[PDB]
Amino acid sequence: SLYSQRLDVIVRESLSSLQVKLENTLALTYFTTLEEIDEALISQDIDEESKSEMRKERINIIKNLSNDITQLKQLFIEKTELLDKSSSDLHNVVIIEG
Amino acid sequence: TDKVLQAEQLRQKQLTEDIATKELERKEIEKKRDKIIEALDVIREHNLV
Amino acid sequence: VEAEKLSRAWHIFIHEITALQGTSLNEVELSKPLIKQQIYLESLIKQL
Amino acid sequence: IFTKEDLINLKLYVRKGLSLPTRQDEVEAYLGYKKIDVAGLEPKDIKLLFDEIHNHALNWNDVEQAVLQQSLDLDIAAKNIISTGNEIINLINQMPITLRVKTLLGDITVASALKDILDDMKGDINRHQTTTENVRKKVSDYRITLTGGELSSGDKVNGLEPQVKTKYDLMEKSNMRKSIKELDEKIKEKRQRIEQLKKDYDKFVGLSFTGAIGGIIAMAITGGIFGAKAENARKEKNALISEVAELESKVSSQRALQTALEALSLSFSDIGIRMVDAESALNHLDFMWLSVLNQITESQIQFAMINNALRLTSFVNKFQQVITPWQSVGDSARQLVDIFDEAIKEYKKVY
Amino acid sequence: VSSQRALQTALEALSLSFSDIGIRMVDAESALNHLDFMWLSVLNQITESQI
Repeated sequence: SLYSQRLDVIVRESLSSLQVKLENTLALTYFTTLEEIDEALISQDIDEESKSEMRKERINIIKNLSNDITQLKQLFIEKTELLDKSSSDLHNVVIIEG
Repeated sequence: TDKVLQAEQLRQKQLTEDIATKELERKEIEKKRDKIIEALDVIREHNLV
Repeated sequence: VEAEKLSRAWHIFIHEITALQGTSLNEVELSKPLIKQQIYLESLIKQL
Repeated sequence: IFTKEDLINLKLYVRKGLSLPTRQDEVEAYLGYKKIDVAGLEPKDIKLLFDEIHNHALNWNDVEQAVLQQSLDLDIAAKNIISTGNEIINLINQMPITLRVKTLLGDITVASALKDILDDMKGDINRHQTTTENVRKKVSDYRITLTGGELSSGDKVNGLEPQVKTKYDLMEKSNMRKSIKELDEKIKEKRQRIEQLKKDYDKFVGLSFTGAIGGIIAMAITGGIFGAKAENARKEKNALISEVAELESKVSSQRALQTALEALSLSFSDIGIRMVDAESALNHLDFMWLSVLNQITESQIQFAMINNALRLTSFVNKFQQVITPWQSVGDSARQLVDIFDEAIKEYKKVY
Repeated sequence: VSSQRALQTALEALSLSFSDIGIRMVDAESALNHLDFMWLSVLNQITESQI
């Protein structure tokens, strides 16, 4: 019962982090910034100051996207292994026989 | 509400069964007095004369 | 069984992120599993 | 999402909990008795139960007053953040490509002092996080106080609703209406035996008096033995009469006392239904509060990203990271203010 | 032995207690199974190094 209510807390916190990432990864418009840098590279420019820093800010937004993927990986694998800990509390603490 | 439903249905079912049982009991008591009324009638053979 | 249904979908999710790391090639391929998990979660919000 | 009829059921639970006996005589009049002879269902135990639930309502009136306080707090948070954030951080929608190819905005990071105002509002937002987490703590701990588990304060409470459910299971099964049946059967069996003893005793005194009135030694032996035995068996028999009459006065009276317990279990089943209603209420409510704290953290992670290296499209993206969660914050907040407002008229219409 | 009805009942509760103790001994048996297999794996990898 302790690990079950604890697991329900895990479920609610999982939904919380899921709403976090569905508003940050999915809902936020980093994709439009990527399109904006794509348009600015389509815009003709002195590539000394522009295209170098355009590429650096490409690296920055790709870094932000990788941070989003990192949040996905870290928190979801973490809570999934926490679910597995509760599963070994559940599926691997059983009484049947005597 | 459905648990209350079923609990009170079983409750009043037991109540109805018990009421019918008590009715059977009092009918049996009414059967018991037959011996008494017949005994005091067959004793009743003398009156004032 | 319920927890296996749950965490199995997270191994489905780790196989989704196994199919990640498309570095800088295109842009319009991204949020299709994201909206799939979005609508499945919104169903799961209603499944709560 | 969250509804106001949740709060309607909450106020139904408020009126239920404020309608509870607290003192021992109050419970005993509310029980209709003082003695049950049933472990786990003793009048002192039910009084302690009512102390738990009535003080739980005497918690929740104040805690729901704090919910109204944080209702005001989220209202003014919505107003101030929507105003200051949308105004100042939509004034800087202006960035043409001419500056956006050459300026490298992290260099000049007038508006720098205006960004300091935004960082002051950021710290105020962190304070709003603190207050909102405190109130979510209050709500969730109140839920665990109803439902069960470890409090965030660090107390593995059992939750009052399963305790009430357990005592309802007592008043369903350990109420022992079957034992009321079997004890009435005990009454009628003992009563049948002792009324057989009554008829036997009338025949006893008849035959003892015939054995008396015969002769001298007949009087002697029969009035010695059964002259005493008539009085002795009669007094013992009438003591048995009194005992079965007290069992009638106890457990054939606990027929009606059992019926009062059944009505009390009906009332408890009602209270538990409304606790389930409040449980769903706190479910939708606490999930809303979690969503609020979620979007706060969504803002704050990207607020930690803010530095003096805010370049052209880097600051365009950071600008977007700022403005993105607070739209949903304001949406949920205005809907929540509507939930707050529409329940207000419900009291005078109904209560 | 009509007193050993109740004494027999006490023996039955004692056998219940013994059945509980034996269940927890089976639990400790699986515990020592996984445990000693770990210890064997430890000594295994030590010998793997030492050869």
